[PDB]
Amino acid sequence: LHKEPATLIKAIDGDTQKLMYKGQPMTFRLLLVDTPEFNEKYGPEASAFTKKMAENAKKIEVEFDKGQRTDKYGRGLAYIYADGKMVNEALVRQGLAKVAYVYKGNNTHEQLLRKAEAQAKKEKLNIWS
Ligand SMILES: Cc1cn([C@H]2C[C@H](OP(=O)(O)O)[C@@H](COP(=O)(O)O)O2)c(=O)[nH]c1=O
Ligand SMILES: [Ca+2]
Repeated sequence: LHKEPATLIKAIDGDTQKLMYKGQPMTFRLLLVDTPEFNEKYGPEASAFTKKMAENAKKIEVEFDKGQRTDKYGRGLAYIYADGKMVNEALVRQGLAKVAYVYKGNNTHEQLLRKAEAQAKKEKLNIWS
């Protein structure tokens, strides 16, 4: 997989954000994770965590997997990096997302993320508290 450049247009919630990619505005949905909706427990905390990570970053990058690059809603499906650190992994490591939506063909980072989930659950963080 390869990282490609993007810039933040605006935060949306824990697992979606509006980025500019190849010069066009797109909503991205983070691969392999599911944050709570803003109206659910830890939804606000997730939204804040992703908003902070993306807004503080000097460099945002998007990395597509081997499979579908857009979902049925027209959202881009990617791993997103904020100064080289993966947002998807970070959310999971903090107990603010669960590994979820693991579809064959787009699951390159599955075991990285499951290792993070195990550590979050071991620490009883957030969702696992
Ligand atoms: C993460 C992800 C979600 N989806 C679709 C599946 C779910 O469909 P349904 O809308 O029919 O439930 C929805 C969940 O996204 P959200 O968690 O953002 O709601 O997004 C994909 O198709 N591919 C993906 O990789
Ligand atoms: Ca969600």
